[PDB]
Amino acid sequence: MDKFRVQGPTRLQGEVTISGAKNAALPILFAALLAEEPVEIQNVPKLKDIDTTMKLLTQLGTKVERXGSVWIDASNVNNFSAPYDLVKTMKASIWALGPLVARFGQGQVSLPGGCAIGARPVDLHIFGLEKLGAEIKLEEGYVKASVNGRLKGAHIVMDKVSVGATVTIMSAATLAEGTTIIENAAREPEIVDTANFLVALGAKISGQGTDRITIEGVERLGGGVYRVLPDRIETGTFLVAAAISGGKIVCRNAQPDTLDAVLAKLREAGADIETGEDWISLDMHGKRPKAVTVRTAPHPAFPTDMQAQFTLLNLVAEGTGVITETIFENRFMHVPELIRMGAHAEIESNTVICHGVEKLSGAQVMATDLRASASLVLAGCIAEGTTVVDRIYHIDRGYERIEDKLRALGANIERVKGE
Repeated sequence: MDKFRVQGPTRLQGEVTISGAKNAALPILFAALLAEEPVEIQNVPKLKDIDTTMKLLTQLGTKVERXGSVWIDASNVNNFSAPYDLVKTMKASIWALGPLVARFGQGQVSLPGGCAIGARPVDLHIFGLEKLGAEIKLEEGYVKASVNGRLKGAHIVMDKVSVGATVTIMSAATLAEGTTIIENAAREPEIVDTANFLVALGAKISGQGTDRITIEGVERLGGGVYRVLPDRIETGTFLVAAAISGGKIVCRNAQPDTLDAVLAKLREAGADIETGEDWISLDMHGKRPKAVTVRTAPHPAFPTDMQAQFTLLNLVAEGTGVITETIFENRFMHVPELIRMGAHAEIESNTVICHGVEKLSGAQVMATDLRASASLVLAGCIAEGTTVVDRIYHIDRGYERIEDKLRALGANIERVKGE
């Protein structure tokens, strides 16, 4: 089982090129199921999920290939079924649903173990599709979707903000007859990205980024070239990497505007931040971060995906800072790990009271959450001694060559195979 053996402390500084957001690449990849013409999705990170999606797309009759881009030709999609073996490791698979039913009047996606599709009293995906006119069936380990003719625009009010379902409904509504208005729409930069992708295909979408998305269905989507937006969480991870190490870092291929809350938080922590059109610079001026108050909340508020990183920040910051989760109330597995590294924290309800210490200590740590895991690698970078982060395949899944990235930042990191 791969592990990251990090030797600290090392100042993390220099430059990093931010990869495209898997979180945007994914829905865009599925959205490409709508395209009748070739589509080139640029800036797609090389991550397992992308491969799994490619494999899934191909299974559907999609002609797929990749490098920095993923080339998609969904012109001939003929199979409307995402099979078990193809979706088993990837929840994102539900994304094949809306496009399939929207474009082909039918679609189905396997529901492997752990798959909570349809488990909610109101499954947003199902709900939105249903609102669009699709008949949703939960049968034979499958979520099945069918619509006689085309989907119909609908005024859809999402009972909860759902990135996943927002993508599904927005995507599907692009081919629906009429106007679809999604209320309480997820505001994630990834939603905006997917919508913009769609628009590039000829879809009519407005409001992306706001709580209200309005899609004017079109008969067909063509193709085009679309560049996946920068990974805001990777960016944030890198910014934090410098913030917690007295470093100066320039994030290339970044999109500052997806990170308002995070950058503001960083300034609070004492970071000297500058931003350009495609870059973010973070300079600690060799300074230890100042403890900050963090409260995760739906985008554009502080992202829970940055939560562990900021916990780490607080953990080596000056002063006591509180990390509060309003999204994943128990998303604190990194804490006991960090405590083994000398961090001082109390997990109280949905919060972590962080007592910043000057220096962490290497330890053998493991967090299954990718952010927590990356946070641990970061901690190892700044910790005294050797830190072994176990199960880093988690990181591998959500970060494109974080090892290479960190190394280029000055980290003493080594991928250790097995033991």
